[PDB]
Amino acid sequence: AISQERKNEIIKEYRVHETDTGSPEVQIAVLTAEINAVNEHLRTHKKDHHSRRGLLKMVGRRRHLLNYLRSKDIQRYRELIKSLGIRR
Amino acid sequence: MRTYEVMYIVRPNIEEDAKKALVERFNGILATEGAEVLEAKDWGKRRLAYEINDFKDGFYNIVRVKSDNNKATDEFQRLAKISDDIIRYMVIRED
Amino acid sequence: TVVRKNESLEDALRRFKRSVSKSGTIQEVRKREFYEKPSVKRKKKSEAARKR
Amino acid sequence: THIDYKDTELLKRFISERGKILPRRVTGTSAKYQRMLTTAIKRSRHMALLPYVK
Amino acid sequence: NIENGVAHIRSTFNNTIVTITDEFGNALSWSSAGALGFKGSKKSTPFAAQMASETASKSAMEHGLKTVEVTVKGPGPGRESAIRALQSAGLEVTAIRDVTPVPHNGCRPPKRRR
RNA sequence: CGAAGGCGACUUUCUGGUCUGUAACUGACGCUGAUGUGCGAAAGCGUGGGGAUCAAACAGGAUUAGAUACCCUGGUAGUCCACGCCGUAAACGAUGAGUGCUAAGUGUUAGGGGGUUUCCGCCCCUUAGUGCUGCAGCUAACGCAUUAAGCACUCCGCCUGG
Repeated sequence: AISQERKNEIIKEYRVHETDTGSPEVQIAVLTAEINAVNEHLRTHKKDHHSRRGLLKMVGRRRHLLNYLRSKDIQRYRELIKSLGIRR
Repeated sequence: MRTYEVMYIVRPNIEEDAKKALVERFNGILATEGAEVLEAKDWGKRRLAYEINDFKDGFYNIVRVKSDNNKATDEFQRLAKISDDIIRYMVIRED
Repeated sequence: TVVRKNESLEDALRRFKRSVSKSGTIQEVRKREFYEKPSVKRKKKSEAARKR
Repeated sequence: THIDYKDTELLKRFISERGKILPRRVTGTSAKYQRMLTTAIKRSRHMALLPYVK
Repeated sequence: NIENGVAHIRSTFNNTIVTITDEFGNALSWSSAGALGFKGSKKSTPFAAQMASETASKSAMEHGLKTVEVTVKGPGPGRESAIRALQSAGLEVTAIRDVTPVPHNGCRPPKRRR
């Protein structure tokens, strides 16, 4: 699916835009779960190996979209990086 | 998801009681926590195709699982060849 | 695995031949012994359904 | 799917005690039917229906 | 003690050698490719057992093998007429067991049949 | 399919990603290029194996009017896998990677829409490609081309004597 296990378990706090499919502001801080969760997506039988660069240019995707919001408005990414629990 | 479809045959140089001591597990214990041997998929006298167990006919009781969790297939992949009515297994993760 | 009787043995030229080749998985027999190169067979190794 | 061990009912024409598969054109199939023929039968065909070699 | 003997034939493309043995491993004797003047692996000729293996079999006279059952693990030209020394004195060639192994396959390789 | 070197036993994995049918959707959020990314095959490469196979050396043979060589078993290592790789191949696309076409065609893997459903097949649309040709263009010609050795918008690097 739209991975409602996480993609729409995190929307409970991160559905900041409706038709939240696609509005990149929705997928704000979903990068936090895939640290060791994708290591278990791989390590069972191993090599989702380039998923490292995958997740890390996904952090880059956050740089692509959350800064697109910062340009849409600074207070947006401030609310998402100052008052948010993933700070700075 | 480690869904293990375990090709197990019984050591068919056995009696129905020796089958019973190990296939009483493969209906209820293999129904533990989404393991779901879907029913008594332990058919009678089949034909041993490649000859194992030094017995010339096949009593093919086999454990069949279509799930995602698949709890209690390891509980006889560990009892695979130690058994007197299992021989082998199949190590298969199937999400 | 083969028992053929009722045949002459100067005529065993014809009796020793006909239980050899029949197998669709003649390769998936061979598995773990002696493994080779398709080099000149790369003319014919773009081939059906192996993994592509 | 990955047809299971007894799931060779309409396919034991393809299965064998001793090692005979029908490749793609042998059944006239495309790259999903031939693919189950060559991969999904194998859970029934290989593990305790084919002695590969010693 | 008659009707007991196998001509277990270790014949490749060359090396037409055959043990005139029991049905299982006890190995009476033979006219093999090291027996009728040859050595083996150029004896792609039956004269290991073209005529002079039933010389051995009837000098024995204990087999009485109506079933002599040449057991092969490869090809060979003189092997189809390595059984002519089971037809010479006439020990009733009855089986041709030309097979290579299919037990199963020990480990990160040792090795066995192709 | 991979960053490539390249990627091959299969039950399985992640099916990651290709992949086409849907694509459910905020508003330029990309190619090449400071960053940085990794390795690249072998010859050779830092441990047990390794002379088990193969194998240089040696033996030993000799063509016809010529070896120890084409010849190689014993065999020198080496070969080889459980701990370190080089930045080299005709890795050649001699042809760098973004937006899109160049009459187009072409049968086809995938995934689809389907009619007919067949007896899982005939017919139409289909694209990443798959090939085949083939319009324009291309250079001297080799020859390239709806998938360049063309055409109009991106970057890269190269060199205008060697």
